[PDB]
Amino acid sequence: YTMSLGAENSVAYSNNSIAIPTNFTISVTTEILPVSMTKTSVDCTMYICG
Amino acid sequence: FCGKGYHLMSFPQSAPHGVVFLHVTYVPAQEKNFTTAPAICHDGKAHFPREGVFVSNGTHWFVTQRNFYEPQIITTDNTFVSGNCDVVIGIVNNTVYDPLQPELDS
Amino acid sequence: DSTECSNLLLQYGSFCTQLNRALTGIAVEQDKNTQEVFAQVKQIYKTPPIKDFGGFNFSQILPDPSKPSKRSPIEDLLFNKVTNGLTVLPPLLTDEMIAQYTSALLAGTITSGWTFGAGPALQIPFPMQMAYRFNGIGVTQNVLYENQKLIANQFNSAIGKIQDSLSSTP
Ligand SMILES: *[C@@H]1O[C@H](CO)[C@@H](O[C@@H]2O[C@H](CO)[C@@H](O)[C@H](O)[C@H]2NC(C)=O)[C@H](O)[C@H]1NC(C)=O
Ligand SMILES: *[C@@H]1O[C@H](CO)[C@@H](O[C@@H]2O[C@H](CO)[C@@H](O)[C@H](O)[C@H]2NC(C)=O)[C@H](O)[C@H]1NC(C)=O
Ligand SMILES: *[C@@H]1O[C@H](CO)[C@@H](O[C@@H]2O[C@H](CO)[C@@H](O)[C@H](O)[C@H]2NC(C)=O)[C@H](O)[C@H]1NC(C)=O
Ligand SMILES: *[C@@H]1O[C@H](CO)[C@@H](O[C@@H]2O[C@H](CO)[C@@H](O)[C@H](O)[C@H]2NC(C)=O)[C@H](O)[C@H]1NC(C)=O
Ligand SMILES: *[C@@H]1O[C@H](CO)[C@@H](O[C@@H]2O[C@H](CO)[C@@H](O)[C@H](O)[C@H]2NC(C)=O)[C@H](O)[C@H]1NC(C)=O
Ligand SMILES: *[C@@H]1O[C@H](CO)[C@@H](O)[C@H](O)[C@H]1NC(C)=O
Repeated sequence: YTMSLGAENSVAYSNNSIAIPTNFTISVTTEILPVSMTKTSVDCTMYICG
Repeated sequence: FCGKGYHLMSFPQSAPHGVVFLHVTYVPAQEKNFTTAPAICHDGKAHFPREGVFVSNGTHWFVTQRNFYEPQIITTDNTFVSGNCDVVIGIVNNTVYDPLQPELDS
Repeated sequence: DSTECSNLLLQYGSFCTQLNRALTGIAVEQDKNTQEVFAQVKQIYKTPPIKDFGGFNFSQILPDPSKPSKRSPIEDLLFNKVTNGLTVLPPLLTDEMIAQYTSALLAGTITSGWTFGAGPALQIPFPMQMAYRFNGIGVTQNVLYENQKLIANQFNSAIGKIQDSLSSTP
């Protein structure tokens, strides 16, 4: 299929109307970030020649 | 930068070769329509909100903080005066209460 | 197509697999970059049919209905001004979908300010939103309201100068 970007949401804009929140949600989200790699050392003489 | 929504705090957690941030954020919800105006015209003077916004539920005007609905009476303590009513486009007529008025009235 | 060359090439091992894997990683990385930059909203916002923004003109940045590509005049000018075993993979997001994402971002930031980026899109009049931005930089709301026509004229003039400068600089 041809992918859909998102659901259409026409915001009801007018020159004298505002939307004010009456409630709230405390949302906890995860962010995973790599920090380090495995420290690998290669003996060049031993690798090439044994 | 620190999660989706208005960032409140974050907690670090160790991970194998990595870090996991638990971002605690504030998300607005259950929004409601209100009729808004840039300024309030009273006694030939224009009143603007000091930190909030003027909202109307249909018949009465209040001032509330922008991120949460908490309607309060429009007074001189939460508004400031700058100029007359002839310049601001969309200014509406409403009374502005004075807290000092009952003190000398009594 | 030489069989003998491929037979001799097999003596060198998995070099070809390494090169193909690196190129595949680059190719998926480009799509990941495009997703990270442009696909930051999951709602496709649209502008109201009446363009009453308190004197502010956004015709040069909103999509043109007359154009089949549904691009803005600025975006159309930008697209006009940019000109043996090898294959070119097409990008996952086409130009019209990227333009649609930018249109959604423009509609969100015009009709809702910064509210759509932090949660549900909350409608606000554009002069009031501009006043909020003025308060963000430490200038009082009254200055914005009193000089609204001047600010709108300056903004329209600056947007036109941007289009002229892009059209006039190689
Ligand atoms: C604020 O008012 C607007 C306009 O009356 C509402 O927008 C309409 O909502 C209905 C209900 O789903 C939709 O069928 C219409 O298509 C909407 N109009 C537009 C132009 O989008 C809006 O829902 C109201 N907001 C709240 C929180 O009540
Ligand atoms: C704001 O939303 C919260 C949801 O987090 C509402 O809390 C719920 O209220 C109902 C009604 O009694 C309870 O049955 C739920 O158990 C409550 N949920 C939680 C997590 O406590 C809250 O009432 C809403 N407030 C307003 C004014 O709308
Ligand atoms: C807008 O809010 C005001 C403040 O609550 C409403 O005024 C109150 O209405 C109730 C119900 O009729 C009365 O019992 C109160 O005495 C009113 N308070 C004052 C100070 O007059 C007003 O009715 C609301 N308007 C709408 C359309 O909901
Ligand atoms: C808000 O109040 C002002 C001042 O009372 C109103 O302005 C008056 O409008 C009438 C009718 O056009 C004129 O005859 C007066 O000379 C005006 N007075 C001033 C001082 O300008 C204004 O019309 C009111 N607006 C609303 C919506 O009620
Ligand atoms: C917003 O700006 C656009 C472009 O600057 C205006 O469109 C121009 O309108 C005049 C008069 O109709 C034409 O002579 C120009 O050729 C138009 N320019 C283009 C690029 O088409 C538009 O009128 C302005 N105002 C509104 C309300 O959209
Ligand atoms: C909003 O637009 C209407 C016309 O559509 C106009 O009559 C009204 O005065 C405008 N209000 C503001 C605050 O700009």
